[PDB]
Amino acid sequence: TIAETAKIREVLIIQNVLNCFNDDQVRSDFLNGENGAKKLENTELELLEKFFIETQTRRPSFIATAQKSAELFYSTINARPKSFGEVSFEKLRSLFQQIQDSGYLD
Amino acid sequence: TIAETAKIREVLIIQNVLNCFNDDQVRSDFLNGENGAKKLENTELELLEKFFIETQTRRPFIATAQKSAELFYSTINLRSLFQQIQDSGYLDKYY
Repeated sequence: TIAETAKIREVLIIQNVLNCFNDDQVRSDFLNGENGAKKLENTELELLEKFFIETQTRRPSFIATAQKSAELFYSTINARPKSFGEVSFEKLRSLFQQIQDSGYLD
Repeated sequence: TIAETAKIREVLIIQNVLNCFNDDQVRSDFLNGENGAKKLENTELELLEKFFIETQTRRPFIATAQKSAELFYSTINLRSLFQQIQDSGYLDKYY
């Protein structure tokens, strides 16, 4: 129960982090490394945007989008060595962890 | 891998159903049992409303995330209502 609930919790946290990144001021603080946000490179921001696009589900097939998103979350929260863009899912997981652990969005 | 990915997918499908259900025309169809939607009663309306509220995470955060995750956990292990809506195909025709 604890381990499975923690996996769902990580998915929800990633979803929230990505949703905060839709805000432009948030994006700028990470690009500029200001106001307590850790400096992120263009490449990192682009990774976050790509993951956001590809984890959305959509009614047109819908199940195809949900399955694709579920596989992406699985690979991320299990820190797989498989590539997502130019980094491993392990590296992608660490980016979300660093953002969450920084407390900037709180 | 298969079993864990399926649990994540069920969470994603529930979230989608909820996000569609805040469209006024979708809710109208469900409350009336029109255009392919199964008729919802106040009891199921209340279930969806409270589930939506309790599964939202919000930066004032980890308390809201844990509460949402616990409700998703209890549900995927409410569950019949979401599966019936998904099985109905209504949302696949609506868009």
